[PDB]
Amino acid sequence: SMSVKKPKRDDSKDLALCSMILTEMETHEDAWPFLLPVNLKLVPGYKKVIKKPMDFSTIREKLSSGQYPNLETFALDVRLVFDNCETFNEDDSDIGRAGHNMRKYFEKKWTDTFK
Repeated sequence: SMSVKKPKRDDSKDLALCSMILTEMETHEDAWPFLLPVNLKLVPGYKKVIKKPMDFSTIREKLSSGQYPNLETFALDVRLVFDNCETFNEDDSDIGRAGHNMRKYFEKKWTDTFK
């Protein structure tokens, strides 16, 4: 509360470490469905169904331009990518499996780096 603060957690490396995680996600062999924004002109249903589209290139640009106020808003956009994938894609499809694999991959890097 006013003039009463928990000890300061060192966040000075957070930007660098989120950038490293994001590099690892970008270079994973199963990243291909997620590298660029889904083409809203060419994929029926996507625009109407997926209210907040998100992809790794968009996260990379946000990260590079100071549009993440903290590491939790970064994690929210990464999880949005996988939540959108599960919304639109069957679990037993190449894309559906890719999205589960990538979410698993991310969540391990996230825990190991920050928790």
